[PDB]
Amino acid sequence: MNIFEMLRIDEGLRLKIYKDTEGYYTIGIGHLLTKSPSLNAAKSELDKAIGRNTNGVITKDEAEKLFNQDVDAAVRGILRNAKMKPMYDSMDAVRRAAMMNMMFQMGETRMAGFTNSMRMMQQKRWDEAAVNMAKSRWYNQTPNRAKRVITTFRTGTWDAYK
Ligand SMILES: [Cl-]
Repeated sequence: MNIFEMLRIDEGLRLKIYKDTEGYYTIGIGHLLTKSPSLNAAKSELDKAIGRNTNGVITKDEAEKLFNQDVDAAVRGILRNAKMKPMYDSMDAVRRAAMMNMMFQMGETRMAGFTNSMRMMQQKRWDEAAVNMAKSRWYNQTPNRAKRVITTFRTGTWDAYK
C-alpha cells in the first residue's frame, strides 16, 4: 500500500464533473475544480487542468495524471510549511502518508487546525492525539474516511486499509 493506493481508496474515481459533499464541483480522484456554484466556471477550470476542451468528462488516464499532480502538490506544500516540514520529516513512511492524505483532502489552511494533535504525536501522546483529531469538523463530516486516516497516523500501520 502507498499514498496513491490509499487515496484512491478514500477518494474514488469519477470521470464526469460532480458536486461533492459540500456541493463543490469535482472530478477524477478527489480533484476539486472550484468552489464556484457555476458549472461552466467548473468546466473552464477543468479544461485548464487537462489542457483541452472537455465539456466535463475526462479519461481515466487524465484522471490519474491530475491525481499525481495533486499528490505532488500536497507533499510539496507540507515541505514548504515551516511547521509541517519538520513534523513530516520526523515521521515514519506510513504516518507521512497519513499526513499527505490529510493535506490532499483539506488543504494547508485547515491542516493547520491540527497542530495540537501533531505536537502531541511528536511527544509520543499517540492515543491522545488520535482522540483529539476526532474532535473536528473533518471527522464530523466524513467519519469513516477520517477514522481510517486517524488510525493510520496513530498506528503507523495500514490496517485500516485492508
Ligand atoms: Cl490542476
